This record gives sequence, structure tokens and C-alpha cells, in this order.
Amino acid sequence: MSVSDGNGPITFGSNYSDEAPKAAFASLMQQATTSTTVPVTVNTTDHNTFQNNISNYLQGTPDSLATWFAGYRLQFFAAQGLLTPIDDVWDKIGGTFNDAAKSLSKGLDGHYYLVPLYNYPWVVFYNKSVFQSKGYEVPASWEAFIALARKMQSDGLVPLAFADKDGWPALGTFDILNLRINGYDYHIKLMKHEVPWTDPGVTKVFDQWRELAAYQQKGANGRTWQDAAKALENKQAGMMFQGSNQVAANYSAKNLPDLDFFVFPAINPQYGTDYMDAPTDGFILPKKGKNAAAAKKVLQYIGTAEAEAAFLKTDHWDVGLANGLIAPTYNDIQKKSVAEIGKCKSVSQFMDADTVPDMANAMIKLIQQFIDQPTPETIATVQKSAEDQAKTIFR
Repeated sequence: MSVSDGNGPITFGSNYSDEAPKAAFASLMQQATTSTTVPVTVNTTDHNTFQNNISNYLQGTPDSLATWFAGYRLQFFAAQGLLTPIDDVWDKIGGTFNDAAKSLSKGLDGHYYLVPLYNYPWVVFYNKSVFQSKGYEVPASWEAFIALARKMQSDGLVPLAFADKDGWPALGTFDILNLRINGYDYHIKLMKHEVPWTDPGVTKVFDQWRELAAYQQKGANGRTWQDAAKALENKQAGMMFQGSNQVAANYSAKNLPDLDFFVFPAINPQYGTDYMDAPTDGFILPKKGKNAAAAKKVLQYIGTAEAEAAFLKTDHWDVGLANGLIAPTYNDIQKKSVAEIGKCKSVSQFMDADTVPDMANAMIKLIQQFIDQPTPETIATVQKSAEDQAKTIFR
């Protein structure tokens, strides 16, 4: 019952199926085993299968602990009574994390269910040498952002490299516009379908996008994000908004040193740059798992700067949530990720994790339809179709 009293074996359901993260996690649990004296067994499942089978897994005979991530499904499991609360764990580790890390680790009931490990930012990337050479400043506001994009056009540059052939990349622009214009609470209400897609707030997002789109690369729907990132890297575009493990991962080693980012500019004083999509992975304690007390002891080991640094040794883009932690292995993009993500009041989890997976998929074509023809007429059509499909998806 006391974390202190938890002993004996635990199992650990893991979706770390790819070679490198598999190896990193195995090493981490061997270190946790040695330190806590709780012998940890890792049961690995194909990444996609694990998340597809999650509800059945949790209701069956799940492991003592499981890999999961913040957002919609985490909250649903908590309300279902499928997860053990870990307020006791957070009595020990709470001092290591900020308010936003705490919020994403909680259920709607205010109890903790998750111990987070890392995340990465969705931000606006750029080349330092270009900003230096051409006399650009980082824009902190919408007015400054639009003035900069117009200056980039006067200099012959595409302001924002932009691509959506892959479907998901443009969901981030919807997210960031919603977070900047309407706020985090509003965004989450919409993701959970507490607010309908026909809501005026959604209209506001697409109207702002109509202005944004004048500065976004043409023909985005036929462009892979790698090609857009290549345009930024070749200095054909001034900026590109996307996740760090995409844009920065795509750079050659020769060009990476030139890469930097800023957060999406503030639109409102009300919401400033308070919010960001920073998809966060962590660990949960399944109610039906065995040996909870020993599992809590292992979670306490996991909720440390030490555990984060050890797991991320070979990870180039993700960063730990421990408040202000700069691991000795971080590169410059990771250091700035730690600084900016840490400033956030809340971090959303990207659309595909803040809403249900079926809804984020539905949104892919509808956003593509907007990008092909960003008019008031298509906005109305997109809002109606989105609401139509939500009504059948949400139940």
C-alpha cells in the first residue's frame, strides 16, 4: 500500500517497438530495477497495435505499468476507472515539474494518472544567417509577423514553406490559430465536441487563416512536408511551422547549425503565446495491473531529471519535462525547446491526441478543402461537414 512498501516484480507494457527507443527504454528499466530493487519486465508490443488495442488491453489483464501519452484518451480511461491514481507518486515528484506538466498528467477529477517523460515543440523554424543578412527580427506579434512576411516577399522569398500532401501537417496550423485566437480551454472544448464545429470561434480561426494563407507557399496540398523543409533549408523560404522532430530532423548535419525557431506569434493579449502543441509521452498505472505499490516505486524513479537525461541520450529532438533541465547531450534546438515549452501555461497534444483519432482524420480532407480554396463559402461548407461527421463520430 505505501509506495515505500511496494516490492516484487512488475511488468511494463511498452509501445517502444522501434529499435532505438526499445533499446533506450530497456536500459532505463534495468537502471530502475537496480536502483529501486523492483525487478522490471518489459513486454513490447508493435507501436500502432498497442494504441489500437489500448481499451481492450486495459480492460483485460494489463501490465503493472504502461507507456501512454497525454490527451483525450488518457482522460477517458481515468473516468472509466481503468487507471490507478498516483497522487502519492506526485507527492514525491511534484517539485520537479511545472503547472503545465501537472495539468497534462491529471484526470478531469484533479487526480494524477500520468508520469510524463518528454515532449517536442511545434514552432516556426528559420535560418539564423538569413535573418542576420537580410535584417529580419523574430516577430512576437501578428502585426510584426505580417510586416516580416511582406518584407520577405519583397526580398524574393516564400515567407512560409507549407505542405499538406501528408494530411496531418496542416492540423497544426488549425491548432495554433485556435490556441492563439480562442485559447486552450476553447480548443479542448472543440476537440471533445463540447463545442460544435459550426461555432463562430472556428469561423474566426479560418478567417485569420485566410490572411495567413497569403504568405504560405502555393500548391501546399501537392507538397510533402520534407519538400517544404528542403525549401527552408535551401533558403527559398524564410520560415516553416511544424514539429521539431520533422523540420530539424530533415536538415543535413552541414546546415543544422544555422537552424533556429521562434514560437508562433501572439495574436491576442488575452492568450499571448501561452499555448503550444507539444505532444507528451509518459507512463500510466493500469487499474487491473498487478502489484501497484511496486509500480508506484518505479514511477517515482521515472519522474526525475536523471531518468529523462538517461532515456534521451540518443534522442535528438525530444526533451524532458523536468523544470528547466538542460541535459549535457542536448543540441541547440533541444535547449531552445526546453526554454520555450517551459514558458507555456498549458501544452496541447496535437489534434490527433486532443480529439479522437477518427475526428482528426475527418478534419484532414476538410482542411485540405479549405487550403485549396480559402473563401467564406468553403469555410461554411467545411464547418458544416465537420459538424456532420462529428455528430456521427462522437456518439
